[PDB]
Amino acid sequence: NNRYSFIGGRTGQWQVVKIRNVLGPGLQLVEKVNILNGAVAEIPLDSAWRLQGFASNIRYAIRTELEALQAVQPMLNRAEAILAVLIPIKKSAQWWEMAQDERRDIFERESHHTAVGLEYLPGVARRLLHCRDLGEEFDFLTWFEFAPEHSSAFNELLLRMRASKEWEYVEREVEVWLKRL
Amino acid sequence: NNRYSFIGGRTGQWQVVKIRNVLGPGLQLVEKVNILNGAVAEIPLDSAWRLQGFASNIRYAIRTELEALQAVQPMLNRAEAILAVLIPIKKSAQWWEMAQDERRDIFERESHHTAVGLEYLPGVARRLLHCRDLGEEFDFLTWFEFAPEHSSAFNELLLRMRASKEWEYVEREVEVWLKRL
Ligand code: HEM
Ligand code: HEM
Ligand SMILES: [O-]
Ligand SMILES: [O-]
Repeated sequence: NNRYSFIGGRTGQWQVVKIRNVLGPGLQLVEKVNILNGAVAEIPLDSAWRLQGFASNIRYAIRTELEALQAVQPMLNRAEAILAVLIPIKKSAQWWEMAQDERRDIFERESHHTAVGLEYLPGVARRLLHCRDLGEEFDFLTWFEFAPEHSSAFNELLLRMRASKEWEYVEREVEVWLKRL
Repeated sequence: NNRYSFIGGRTGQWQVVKIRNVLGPGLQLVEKVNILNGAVAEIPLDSAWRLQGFASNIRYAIRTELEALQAVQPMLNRAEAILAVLIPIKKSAQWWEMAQDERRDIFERESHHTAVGLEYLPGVARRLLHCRDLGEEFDFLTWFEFAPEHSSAFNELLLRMRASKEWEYVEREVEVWLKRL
Protein backbone atom coordinates (compact mmCIF):
# COMPACT_ATOMS: atom_id res chain seq x y z
CA ASN A 1 0.00 0.00 0.00
CA ASN A 2 1.33 3.41 -1.03
CA ARG A 3 -1.09 5.48 1.09
CA TYR A 4 -0.24 6.86 4.53
CA SER A 5 -2.31 8.73 7.12
CA PHE A 6 -0.93 11.03 9.83
CA ILE A 7 -3.36 11.53 12.71
CA GLY A 8 -2.71 14.23 15.28
CA GLY A 9 -4.16 13.24 18.63
CA ARG A 10 -3.61 11.23 21.81
CA THR A 11 -2.29 7.98 20.24
CA GLY A 12 0.72 7.30 18.08
CA GLN A 13 4.34 6.30 17.71
CA TRP A 14 5.65 9.88 17.95
CA GLN A 15 5.38 12.51 20.67
CA VAL A 16 4.86 16.10 19.53
CA VAL A 17 7.68 18.31 20.81
CA LYS A 18 6.38 21.51 19.21
CA ILE A 19 4.49 22.79 16.19
CA ARG A 20 5.78 25.85 14.32
CA ASN A 21 3.29 27.52 11.98
CA VAL A 22 5.83 28.76 9.45
CA LEU A 23 3.48 30.13 6.79
CA GLY A 24 -0.28 30.36 6.45
CA PRO A 25 -2.80 28.52 8.63
CA GLY A 26 -1.22 26.24 11.21
CA LEU A 27 -2.13 22.86 12.67
CA GLN A 28 -3.69 22.44 16.12
CA LEU A 29 -1.28 21.32 18.83
CA VAL A 30 -1.73 17.67 19.80
CA GLU A 31 0.03 15.20 22.06
CA LYS A 32 1.20 12.64 19.47
CA VAL A 33 1.16 11.70 15.79
CA ASN A 34 -0.17 8.28 14.72
CA ILE A 35 1.21 7.07 11.38
CA LEU A 36 -0.71 4.40 9.46
CA ASN A 37 0.12 2.74 6.14
CA GLY A 38 -3.39 3.07 4.79
CA ALA A 39 -6.30 5.44 4.47
CA VAL A 40 -8.49 6.10 7.51
CA ALA A 41 -12.02 6.94 6.40
CA GLU A 42 -12.48 9.72 8.97
CA ILE A 43 -10.60 11.59 11.67
CA PRO A 44 -10.95 9.52 14.87
CA LEU A 45 -12.88 10.83 17.85
CA ASP A 46 -10.71 12.99 20.13
CA SER A 47 -8.11 13.41 17.37
CA ALA A 48 -7.65 16.91 16.00
CA TRP A 49 -6.58 16.43 12.37
CA ARG A 50 -5.70 13.89 9.70
CA LEU A 51 -3.26 14.32 6.83
CA GLN A 52 -2.77 11.77 4.08
CA GLY A 53 -0.65 11.32 0.98
CA PHE A 54 0.80 8.68 -1.29
CA ALA A 55 4.24 7.57 -2.37
CA SER A 56 4.64 8.05 -6.12
CA ASN A 57 7.06 8.03 -9.06
CA ILE A 58 9.95 10.44 -9.56
CA ARG A 59 8.86 13.81 -11.02
CA TYR A 60 12.16 15.74 -11.42
CA ALA A 61 15.25 13.72 -10.47
CA ILE A 62 17.42 12.55 -13.36
CA ARG A 63 19.29 9.25 -13.45
CA THR A 64 22.65 10.58 -12.25
CA GLU A 65 20.91 12.37 -9.38
CA LEU A 66 19.07 9.18 -8.35
CA GLU A 67 22.35 7.26 -8.42
CA ALA A 68 23.97 9.79 -6.08
CA LEU A 69 20.97 9.70 -3.73
CA GLN A 70 20.75 5.89 -3.61
CA ALA A 71 24.47 5.68 -2.82
CA VAL A 72 24.07 7.46 0.52
CA GLN A 73 20.44 7.84 1.62
CA PRO A 74 19.77 5.97 4.91
CA MET A 75 16.94 3.61 5.75
CA LEU A 76 13.97 4.60 7.87
CA ASN A 77 13.71 3.47 11.49
CA ARG A 78 17.40 3.50 12.33
CA ALA A 79 17.77 2.76 16.04
CA GLU A 80 19.49 6.11 16.58
CA ALA A 81 16.96 8.18 14.57
CA ILE A 82 14.85 9.20 17.57
CA LEU A 83 13.98 12.69 16.25
CA ALA A 84 11.75 13.48 13.29
CA VAL A 85 9.89 16.35 11.69
CA LEU A 86 6.74 16.27 9.56
CA ILE A 87 6.57 19.28 7.23
CA PRO A 88 3.35 19.62 5.19
CA ILE A 89 3.81 22.04 2.27
CA LYS A 90 1.46 23.71 -0.23
CA LYS A 91 2.72 25.45 -3.38
CA SER A 92 0.97 28.25 -5.24
CA ALA A 93 -1.40 28.12 -8.19
CA GLN A 94 1.28 29.88 -10.26
CA TRP A 95 3.66 26.98 -9.61
CA TRP A 96 1.23 24.29 -10.73
CA GLU A 97 0.38 26.22 -13.91
CA MET A 98 4.02 26.13 -15.01
CA ALA A 99 5.22 23.61 -17.57
CA GLN A 100 7.50 20.70 -16.72
CA ASP A 101 10.70 22.38 -17.91
CA GLU A 102 9.83 25.57 -16.01
CA ARG A 103 9.36 23.70 -12.72
CA ARG A 104 12.46 21.53 -13.23
CA ASP A 105 14.57 24.62 -13.91
CA ILE A 106 13.41 26.24 -10.65
CA PHE A 107 13.66 23.01 -8.65
CA GLU A 108 17.25 22.06 -9.55
CA ARG A 109 18.86 24.48 -12.02
CA GLU A 110 18.15 27.56 -9.89
CA SER A 111 17.57 26.17 -6.37
CA HIS A 112 19.69 22.99 -6.57
CA HIS A 113 17.23 21.20 -4.29
CA THR A 114 18.77 17.74 -4.76
CA ALA A 115 22.40 18.87 -4.70
CA VAL A 116 21.85 20.83 -1.47
CA GLY A 117 19.87 18.05 0.19
CA LEU A 118 22.59 15.56 -0.74
CA GLU A 119 25.04 17.41 1.53
CA TYR A 120 22.93 16.51 4.57
CA LEU A 121 22.91 12.77 3.88
CA PRO A 122 23.48 10.22 5.33
CA GLY A 123 22.55 12.00 8.57
CA VAL A 124 18.98 12.66 7.46
CA ALA A 125 16.52 10.02 6.24
CA ARG A 126 13.52 11.26 4.28
CA ARG A 127 10.20 10.28 2.74
CA LEU A 128 8.18 12.30 0.20
CA LEU A 129 4.41 11.88 -0.10
CA HIS A 130 2.07 13.59 -2.58
CA CYS A 131 -1.47 14.72 -1.77
CA ARG A 132 -2.60 17.65 -3.98
CA ASP A 133 -4.19 15.03 -6.25
CA LEU A 134 -6.25 13.70 -3.32
CA GLY A 135 -7.84 17.11 -2.81
CA GLU A 136 -5.96 17.67 0.46
CA GLU A 137 -5.29 21.12 1.90
CA PHE A 138 -1.51 20.60 1.49
CA ASP A 139 0.34 19.43 -1.65
CA PHE A 140 3.12 17.38 -0.04
CA LEU A 141 3.83 15.61 3.23
CA THR A 142 7.59 15.61 3.78
CA TRP A 143 9.16 13.49 6.50
CA PHE A 144 12.66 13.57 8.00
CA GLU A 145 14.24 11.63 10.84
CA PHE A 146 17.71 11.74 12.36
CA ALA A 147 19.74 11.39 15.54
CA PRO A 148 20.17 14.43 17.83
CA GLU A 149 23.77 14.76 16.59
CA HIS A 150 22.29 16.15 13.35
CA SER A 151 19.70 18.60 14.75
CA SER A 152 21.94 21.61 14.09
CA ALA A 153 22.70 20.46 10.54
CA PHE A 154 19.02 19.92 9.76
CA ASN A 155 18.24 23.48 10.92
CA GLU A 156 20.94 24.72 8.54
CA LEU A 157 19.34 22.75 5.71
CA LEU A 158 15.98 24.36 6.47
CA LEU A 159 17.57 27.82 6.38
CA ARG A 160 19.05 27.20 2.93
CA MET A 161 15.85 25.78 1.45
CA ARG A 162 13.57 28.54 2.77
CA ALA A 163 15.85 31.09 1.07
CA SER A 164 15.69 29.36 -2.33
CA LYS A 165 13.86 30.35 -5.49
CA GLU A 166 11.67 27.26 -5.14
CA TRP A 167 10.40 28.51 -1.78
CA GLU A 168 9.05 31.72 -3.36
CA TYR A 169 6.18 29.50 -4.57
CA VAL A 170 5.50 27.92 -1.16
CA GLU A 171 2.14 29.17 0.12
CA ARG A 172 1.55 27.19 3.33
CA GLU A 173 4.00 25.35 5.57
CA VAL A 174 3.93 23.81 9.07
CA GLU A 175 6.62 22.04 11.11
CA VAL A 176 5.55 19.23 13.45
CA TRP A 177 8.64 18.32 15.50
CA LEU A 178 8.59 14.79 16.91
CA LYS A 179 10.39 12.45 19.29
CA ARG A 180 10.10 8.68 18.95
CA LEU A 181 8.12 6.92 21.69
CA ASN B 1 -13.25 18.30 -7.85
CA ASN B 2 -10.61 16.51 -9.92
CA ARG B 3 -11.78 12.89 -9.47
CA TYR B 4 -13.85 11.08 -12.09
CA SER B 5 -15.40 7.61 -12.18
CA PHE B 6 -16.47 5.57 -15.22
CA ILE B 7 -19.04 2.88 -14.42
CA GLY B 8 -19.75 0.28 -17.10
CA GLY B 9 -23.34 -0.92 -16.84
CA ARG B 10 -26.91 -0.28 -17.99
CA THR B 11 -27.11 3.50 -17.42
CA GLY B 12 -25.08 6.54 -18.37
CA GLN B 13 -24.56 9.44 -20.77
CA TRP B 14 -22.76 7.29 -23.36
CA GLN B 15 -23.73 4.17 -25.30
CA VAL B 16 -21.08 1.50 -25.85
CA VAL B 17 -20.41 0.91 -29.55
CA LYS B 18 -17.81 -1.81 -28.97
CA ILE B 19 -14.92 -2.76 -26.70
CA ARG B 20 -11.55 -3.68 -28.23
CA ASN B 21 -9.45 -5.66 -25.74
CA VAL B 22 -6.17 -4.54 -27.29
CA LEU B 23 -3.67 -5.98 -24.81
CA GLY B 24 -4.00 -8.00 -21.62
CA PRO B 25 -7.17 -8.68 -19.65
CA GLY B 26 -10.14 -6.96 -21.28
CA LEU B 27 -13.22 -5.24 -19.92
CA GLN B 28 -16.59 -6.97 -19.87
CA LEU B 29 -19.01 -5.75 -22.51
CA VAL B 30 -21.73 -3.46 -21.13
CA GLU B 31 -24.55 -1.32 -22.49
CA LYS B 32 -23.48 2.14 -21.29
CA VAL B 33 -20.81 4.08 -19.41
CA ASN B 34 -21.85 6.45 -16.63
CA ILE B 35 -19.38 9.25 -15.86
CA LEU B 36 -19.40 10.77 -12.37
CA ASN B 37 -17.38 13.65 -10.93
CA GLY B 38 -16.11 12.26 -7.63
CA ALA B 39 -15.27 8.91 -6.11
CA VAL B 40 -17.73 6.05 -5.59
CA ALA B 41 -17.27 2.74 -3.77
CA GLU B 42 -20.69 1.19 -4.47
CA ILE B 43 -21.45 1.10 -8.24
CA PRO B 44 -25.05 0.04 -9.04
CA LEU B 45 -25.76 -3.67 -8.70
CA ASP B 46 -26.15 -3.93 -12.51
CA SER B 47 -22.61 -2.66 -13.21
CA ALA B 48 -19.76 -4.83 -14.47
CA TRP B 49 -16.81 -2.56 -13.67
CA ARG B 50 -15.78 0.86 -12.38
CA LEU B 51 -12.72 2.88 -13.34
CA GLN B 52 -11.46 6.05 -11.68
CA GLY B 53 -8.72 8.65 -12.11
CA PHE B 54 -7.86 12.27 -11.35
CA ALA B 55 -6.86 15.26 -13.42
CA SER B 56 -3.38 16.43 -12.46
CA ASN B 57 -0.46 18.71 -13.30
CA ILE B 58 1.73 18.48 -16.40
CA ARG B 59 4.44 15.79 -16.16
CA TYR B 60 6.40 16.01 -19.46
CA ALA B 61 5.24 18.82 -21.75
CA ILE B 62 7.51 21.85 -21.94
CA ARG B 63 6.38 25.46 -22.30
CA THR B 64 6.73 25.66 -26.09
CA GLU B 65 4.78 22.41 -26.45
CA LEU B 66 2.02 23.75 -24.18
CA GLU B 67 1.88 26.97 -26.22
CA ALA B 68 1.48 24.97 -29.43
CA LEU B 69 -1.20 22.75 -27.88
CA GLN B 70 -3.20 25.67 -26.47
CA ALA B 71 -3.18 27.35 -29.88
CA VAL B 72 -5.15 24.58 -31.61
CA GLN B 73 -6.55 22.06 -29.15
CA PRO B 74 -10.38 22.03 -29.01
CA MET B 75 -12.65 22.09 -26.00
CA LEU B 76 -14.57 19.11 -24.72
CA ASN B 77 -18.34 18.96 -25.28
CA ARG B 78 -18.40 20.38 -28.82
CA ALA B 79 -21.88 19.97 -30.30
CA GLU B 80 -20.43 17.99 -33.23
CA ALA B 81 -18.26 15.67 -31.08
CA ILE B 82 -20.73 12.80 -30.67
CA LEU B 83 -18.14 9.99 -30.76
CA ALA B 84 -15.77 9.23 -27.89
CA VAL B 85 -13.25 6.57 -26.90
CA LEU B 86 -12.15 5.73 -23.35
CA ILE B 87 -8.74 4.06 -23.40
CA PRO B 88 -7.42 2.77 -20.05
CA ILE B 89 -3.67 2.11 -20.17
CA LYS B 90 -1.15 0.38 -17.90
CA LYS B 91 2.63 0.74 -18.25
CA SER B 92 5.26 -1.72 -17.05
CA ALA B 93 7.19 -1.70 -13.78
CA GLN B 94 10.29 -1.07 -15.89
CA TRP B 95 8.80 2.22 -17.11
CA TRP B 96 7.98 3.47 -13.61
CA GLU B 97 11.45 2.65 -12.24
CA MET B 98 13.06 4.96 -14.82
CA ALA B 99 14.14 8.47 -13.84
CA GLN B 100 12.44 11.63 -15.13
CA ASP B 101 15.00 12.38 -17.86
CA GLU B 102 14.83 8.79 -19.10
CA ARG B 103 11.02 8.81 -19.35
CA ARG B 104 10.91 12.22 -21.07
CA ASP B 105 13.54 11.06 -23.57
CA ILE B 106 11.34 8.13 -24.60
CA PHE B 107 8.07 10.06 -24.44
CA GLU B 108 9.09 12.86 -26.81
CA ARG B 109 12.64 12.69 -28.20
CA GLU B 110 12.20 9.07 -29.34
CA SER B 111 8.42 8.68 -29.67
CA HIS B 112 7.38 12.27 -30.57
CA HIS B 113 4.18 11.84 -28.58
CA THR B 114 3.14 15.50 -28.54
CA ALA B 115 4.40 16.26 -32.05
CA VAL B 116 2.44 13.37 -33.57
CA GLY B 117 -0.63 14.16 -31.48
CA LEU B 118 -0.64 17.79 -32.60
CA GLU B 119 -1.22 16.63 -36.20
CA TYR B 120 -4.74 15.46 -35.29
CA LEU B 121 -5.89 18.72 -33.64
CA PRO B 122 -8.31 20.51 -33.70
CA GLY B 123 -10.34 17.50 -34.85
CA VAL B 124 -9.71 15.43 -31.70
CA ALA B 125 -10.39 16.67 -28.17
CA ARG B 126 -8.72 14.87 -25.27
CA ARG B 127 -8.54 14.51 -21.49
CA LEU B 128 -5.86 12.75 -19.43
CA LEU B 129 -6.56 11.22 -16.02
CA HIS B 130 -4.09 9.47 -13.70
CA CYS B 131 -4.84 6.50 -11.44
CA ARG B 132 -1.73 4.41 -10.67
CA ASP B 133 -1.42 6.44 -7.45
CA LEU B 134 -4.92 5.30 -6.44
CA GLY B 135 -3.94 1.62 -6.57
CA GLU B 136 -6.05 1.04 -9.68
CA GLU B 137 -5.48 -1.79 -12.15
CA PHE B 138 -4.70 0.74 -14.90
CA ASP B 139 -2.27 3.67 -14.74
CA PHE B 140 -4.15 6.17 -16.93
CA LEU B 141 -7.67 6.79 -18.15
CA THR B 142 -7.39 8.60 -21.48
CA TRP B 143 -10.41 10.21 -23.14
CA PHE B 144 -10.96 11.37 -26.71
CA GLU B 145 -13.99 12.74 -28.54
CA PHE B 146 -14.56 13.89 -32.11
CA ALA B 147 -17.05 14.17 -34.94
CA PRO B 148 -17.55 11.19 -37.29
CA GLU B 149 -15.58 13.11 -39.94
CA HIS B 150 -12.43 12.34 -37.92
CA SER B 151 -12.92 8.64 -37.12
CA SER B 152 -10.43 7.44 -39.74
CA ALA B 153 -7.87 10.03 -38.61
CA PHE B 154 -8.17 8.91 -34.99
CA ASN B 155 -7.74 5.29 -36.11
CA GLU B 156 -4.57 6.40 -37.91
CA LEU B 157 -3.31 8.15 -34.77
CA LEU B 158 -3.81 4.95 -32.77
CA LEU B 159 -1.83 3.00 -35.36
CA ARG B 160 1.13 5.36 -35.07
CA MET B 161 1.26 5.48 -31.28
CA ARG B 162 1.00 1.71 -30.80
CA ALA B 163 4.17 1.42 -32.93
CA SER B 164 6.20 3.93 -30.87
CA LYS B 165 9.03 3.21 -28.45
CA GLU B 166 6.77 4.51 -25.68
CA TRP B 167 4.23 1.77 -26.37
CA GLU B 168 6.86 -0.94 -25.87
CA TYR B 169 6.21 -0.24 -22.16
CA VAL B 170 2.40 -0.65 -22.34
CA GLU B 171 1.27 -3.97 -20.86
CA ARG B 172 -2.53 -3.58 -20.64
CA GLU B 173 -4.83 -1.57 -22.90
CA VAL B 174 -8.54 -1.47 -23.73
CA GLU B 175 -10.69 0.72 -26.00
CA VAL B 176 -14.29 1.48 -25.04
CA TRP B 177 -15.86 3.15 -28.07
CA LEU B 178 -18.81 5.35 -27.17
CA LYS B 179 -21.63 7.39 -28.72
CA ARG B 180 -23.20 10.38 -26.99
CA LEU B 181 -26.82 9.85 -25.94
C1 HEM C 1 17.41 16.28 3.55
C2 HEM C 1 17.83 16.11 2.29
C3 HEM C 1 16.85 16.19 1.10
C4 HEM C 1 17.00 15.53 -0.06
C5 HEM C 1 18.13 14.55 -0.42
C6 HEM C 1 15.88 15.88 -0.91
C7 HEM C 1 15.66 15.38 -2.17
C8 HEM C 1 14.50 15.56 -2.90
C9 HEM C 1 14.29 15.11 -4.26
C10 HEM C 1 15.32 14.35 -5.12
C11 HEM C 1 13.06 15.46 -4.63
C12 HEM C 1 12.45 15.18 -6.03
C13 HEM C 1 11.69 13.87 -6.08
C14 HEM C 1 11.11 13.74 -7.48
O1 HEM C 1 11.87 13.91 -8.48
O2 HEM C 1 9.89 13.50 -7.58
C15 HEM C 1 12.43 16.15 -3.53
C16 HEM C 1 11.15 16.67 -3.51
C17 HEM C 1 10.65 17.53 -2.56
N1 HEM C 1 11.28 17.86 -1.37
FE1 HEM C 1 13.21 17.38 -0.81
N2 HEM C 1 15.08 16.77 -0.24
C18 HEM C 1 15.65 17.00 1.01
C19 HEM C 1 15.15 17.84 1.98
C20 HEM C 1 13.93 18.48 1.96
C21 HEM C 1 13.41 19.39 2.96
C22 HEM C 1 14.19 19.74 4.25
C23 HEM C 1 12.18 19.79 2.57
C24 HEM C 1 11.19 20.75 3.27
C25 HEM C 1 11.58 21.74 4.07
C26 HEM C 1 11.90 19.17 1.29
C27 HEM C 1 10.75 19.32 0.55
C28 HEM C 1 10.47 18.75 -0.69
C29 HEM C 1 9.29 18.98 -1.49
C30 HEM C 1 8.13 19.91 -1.09
C31 HEM C 1 9.39 18.24 -2.62
C32 HEM C 1 8.39 18.14 -3.80
C33 HEM C 1 8.81 19.10 -4.91
C34 HEM C 1 7.80 19.12 -6.03
O3 HEM C 1 7.39 18.03 -6.51
O4 HEM C 1 7.41 20.25 -6.44
N3 HEM C 1 12.99 18.38 0.95
N4 HEM C 1 13.34 16.19 -2.47
C1 HEM D 1 -4.98 13.14 -30.03
C2 HEM D 1 -3.87 13.87 -29.90
C3 HEM D 1 -2.98 13.71 -28.65
C4 HEM D 1 -2.24 14.69 -28.11
C5 HEM D 1 -2.17 16.14 -28.61
C6 HEM D 1 -1.55 14.15 -26.95
C7 HEM D 1 -0.71 14.86 -26.11
C8 HEM D 1 -0.24 14.44 -24.88
C9 HEM D 1 0.60 15.19 -23.98
C10 HEM D 1 1.12 16.62 -24.22
C11 HEM D 1 0.84 14.44 -22.89
C12 HEM D 1 1.71 14.83 -21.68
C13 HEM D 1 0.90 15.49 -20.56
C14 HEM D 1 1.86 15.81 -19.44
O1 HEM D 1 2.84 16.55 -19.70
O2 HEM D 1 1.63 15.33 -18.29
C15 HEM D 1 0.16 13.16 -23.08
C16 HEM D 1 0.15 12.10 -22.20
C17 HEM D 1 -0.38 10.84 -22.44
N1 HEM D 1 -1.06 10.46 -23.58
FE1 HEM D 1 -1.45 11.61 -25.23
N2 HEM D 1 -1.88 12.81 -26.84
C18 HEM D 1 -2.76 12.49 -27.87
C19 HEM D 1 -3.31 11.25 -28.11
C20 HEM D 1 -3.20 10.13 -27.31
C21 HEM D 1 -3.73 8.81 -27.57
C22 HEM D 1 -4.55 8.51 -28.85
C23 HEM D 1 -3.42 8.01 -26.52
C24 HEM D 1 -3.72 6.51 -26.24
C25 HEM D 1 -4.18 5.63 -27.13
C26 HEM D 1 -2.66 8.81 -25.58
C27 HEM D 1 -2.14 8.38 -24.37
C28 HEM D 1 -1.45 9.13 -23.44
C29 HEM D 1 -0.96 8.67 -22.15
C30 HEM D 1 -1.16 7.25 -21.58
C31 HEM D 1 -0.34 9.70 -21.55
C32 HEM D 1 0.35 9.69 -20.17
C33 HEM D 1 1.83 9.43 -20.44
C34 HEM D 1 2.60 9.22 -19.15
O3 HEM D 1 2.39 9.98 -18.17
O4 HEM D 1 3.45 8.29 -19.12
N3 HEM D 1 -2.54 10.08 -26.09
N4 HEM D 1 -0.49 13.21 -24.29
O1 LIG E 1 12.17 15.37 0.31
O1 LIG F 1 -3.37 12.56 -24.16
